[PDB]
Amino acid sequence: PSIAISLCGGLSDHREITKDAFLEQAVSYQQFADNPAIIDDPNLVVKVGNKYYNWTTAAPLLLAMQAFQKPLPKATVESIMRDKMP
Amino acid sequence: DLPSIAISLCGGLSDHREITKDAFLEQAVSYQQFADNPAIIDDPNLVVKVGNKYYNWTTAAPLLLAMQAFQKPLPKATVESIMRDKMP
Ligand SMILES: [Cl-]
Ligand SMILES: [Cl-]
Ligand SMILES: [Cl-]
Ligand SMILES: [Cl-]
Ligand SMILES: [Cl-]
Ligand SMILES: [Cl-]
Ligand SMILES: [Cl-]
Ligand SMILES: [Cl-]
Ligand SMILES: [Cl-]
Ligand SMILES: [Cl-]
Ligand SMILES: [Cl-]
Ligand SMILES: [Zn+2]
Ligand SMILES: [Zn+2]
Ligand SMILES: [Zn+2]
Ligand SMILES: [Zn+2]
Ligand SMILES: [Zn+2]
Ligand SMILES: [Zn+2]
Ligand SMILES: [Zn+2]
Ligand SMILES: [Zn+2]
Repeated sequence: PSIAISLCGGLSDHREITKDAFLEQAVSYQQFADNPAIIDDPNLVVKVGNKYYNWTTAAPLLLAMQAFQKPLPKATVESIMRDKMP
Repeated sequence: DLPSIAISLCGGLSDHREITKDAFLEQAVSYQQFADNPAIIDDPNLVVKVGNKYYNWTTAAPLLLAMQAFQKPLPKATVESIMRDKMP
């Protein structure tokens, strides 16, 4: 899946993330390299495919894809979102 | 192109013990183990191997995000600074 990060926010207010708002505050590589603490920003949104996650939800999804070269099961993702999404 | 990642619950980084190949692999986390317990990511004993080096989760997290989101690892000088801030 395509993956990107942005500081648009809106997840904790359960706001729908629009492509336009996401892109207006997308984080570039150099920007993240200059300030890696961005990973802890409350407004950080992670785009994974068509969905938008907070970092706490995206982290296991992402860790699994790189460590095992395949996504987690569908039932696992549902459980992570249930546990971790705002 | 991206470096390989493995995870283990061998621990030892925060006591500054040397991470041995045997200790890492004997307690390596498998796909089904992580799929059954994704909270392992918060386990205090989690060690993340990135290429040749061993990190705790707090250090590995930005490395992992940069690789996935930008499809390239962070610069080496950046990783060194993350280590100073986040390694135990
Ligand atoms: Cl912000
Ligand atoms: Cl379903
Ligand atoms: Cl279902
Ligand atoms: Cl979870
Ligand atoms: Cl949980
Ligand atoms: Cl240990
Ligand atoms: Cl534990
Ligand atoms: Cl445990
Ligand atoms: Cl443990
Ligand atoms: Cl120390
Ligand atoms: Cl210490
Ligand atoms: Zn902020
Ligand atoms: Zn389902
Ligand atoms: Zn959980
Ligand atoms: Zn100890
Ligand atoms: Zn444990
Ligand atoms: Zn250096
Ligand atoms: Zn820092
Ligand atoms: Zn220490």
